[PDB]
Amino acid sequence: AMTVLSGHVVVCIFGDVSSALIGLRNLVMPLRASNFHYHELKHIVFVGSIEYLKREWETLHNFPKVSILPGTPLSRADLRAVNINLCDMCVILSANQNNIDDTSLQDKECILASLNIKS
Amino acid sequence: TLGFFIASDAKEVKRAFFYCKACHDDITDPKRIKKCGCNVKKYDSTGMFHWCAPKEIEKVILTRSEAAMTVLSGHVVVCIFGDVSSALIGLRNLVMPLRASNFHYHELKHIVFVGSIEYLKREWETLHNFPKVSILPGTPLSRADLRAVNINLCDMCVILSANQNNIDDTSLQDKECILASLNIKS
Amino acid sequence: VSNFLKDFLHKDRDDVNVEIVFLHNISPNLELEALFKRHFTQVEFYQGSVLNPHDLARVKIESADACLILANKYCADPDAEDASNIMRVISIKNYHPKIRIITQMLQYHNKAHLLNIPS
Amino acid sequence: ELEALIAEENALRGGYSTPQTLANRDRCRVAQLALLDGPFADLGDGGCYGDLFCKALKTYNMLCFGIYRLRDAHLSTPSQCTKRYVITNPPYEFELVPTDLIFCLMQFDS
Repeated sequence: AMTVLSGHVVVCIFGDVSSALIGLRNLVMPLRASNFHYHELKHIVFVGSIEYLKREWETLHNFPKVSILPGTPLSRADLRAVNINLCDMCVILSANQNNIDDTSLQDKECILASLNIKS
Repeated sequence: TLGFFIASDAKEVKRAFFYCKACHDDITDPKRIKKCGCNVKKYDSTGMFHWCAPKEIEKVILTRSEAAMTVLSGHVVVCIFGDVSSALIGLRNLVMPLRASNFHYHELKHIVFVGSIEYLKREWETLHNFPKVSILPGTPLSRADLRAVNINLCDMCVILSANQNNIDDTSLQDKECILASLNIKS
Repeated sequence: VSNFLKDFLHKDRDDVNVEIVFLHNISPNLELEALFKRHFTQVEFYQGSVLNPHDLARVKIESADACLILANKYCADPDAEDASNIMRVISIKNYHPKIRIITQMLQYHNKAHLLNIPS
Repeated sequence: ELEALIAEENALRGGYSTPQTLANRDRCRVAQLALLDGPFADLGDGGCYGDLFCKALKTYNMLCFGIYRLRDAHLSTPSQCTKRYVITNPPYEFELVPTDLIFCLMQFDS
């Protein structure tokens, strides 16, 4: 809340300590592509469980402007902390696709997250 | 204005809508009524619940000797059959109506939770803003724990179970609670 | 069942005119079916639950000489098995308080629960 | 409004006392009252339920809506049982006994 974020990217992740890695580097490399100047780079804030993000971090620690808020995408306080009303993009991703058996119910978290942010 | 009534049949309720003082004051029989046209925070932000500053769970945990030293009378004893891996039951829904600010501070009933601390630590983050709540980390089935909290002097003992999903047979889901009841009565 | 029937229906046992009625919700397999067929003149089986008073009325528990409750000696939680058997005792005594009950208890500290039943 | 606040913060937030909140404190609460030594002690010895209802409502703005009655109260022989059962909304002519509890909604008094 103390730092001011504007024109940034907020990546909400529904991860877990025991869930399949999704390869977040494939999201961060195109956004650090050196076609952009350093002042044109967009700050990336990952909102999600730190148990999952520590497991991802060994491929993301060589990129300049990346921060972690260890919380939940479904909590409004965390979203207000990262100034989600000023971001350039909010990306909602889920990692627990293998756990859910019914196919149509695999999207319940992400959909709910979207409906939260819009309200 | 809508009004809520308790009555045996819905036919008598319409008399509340068809009543008029002109031609029904003299009528004694209700069945004869007709439709004739004649500095310190003590409450929460909304001020409807008792509130206290957040406290760590270490300051509310009592040992058996510590519970025996303090005198509890007219309190509520909540026995819980919880576990470290079991569904949360939402104990705040039990504590908010008992801290409803209709009551004065001296009229509030002390609440003592008897059960596993591994389960109760997972509930405590929604219960730590209420004034008089304590934990005895033991078992509802042990008589020593029940004697430590003076169960013969409480206003109410509430027996709850949380392991309903684990048991497959439906009728055997109540074996703990029932046994607990039969223990306390003996 | 094999051990109990081997001792109960012994050939050297004096002539006793006592039939055996088994009550169990799980249907017997081929071996139990063969064993019940070998003693078809003394042993009957019925599918039902002790906790259901209709099934207790079916086996005529109000005129039975005794009820014998066997325990699962090979279970993950002995306390759960003991509590289930104690609840069976409670059900039978609630239906008919005067019937004689012989039950098997796995752990020693659990049989004190039987003293909490006034019947 | 409290639902929305709890949804936003996922917690209960304290606050300072203001006249509006203290006015919001005034409600009615569920209670049971005994007839052994209360102001209705004389009326509870064989009186009717309707007189109790009218007197409580007129004097203390108290709404009686049921009787918690000792189970062995209609028996001639004495009993040691302390169990009570619920009688919801008894008629005007219902007879009271001194060993009765009254369900009521009581106002807040500072």
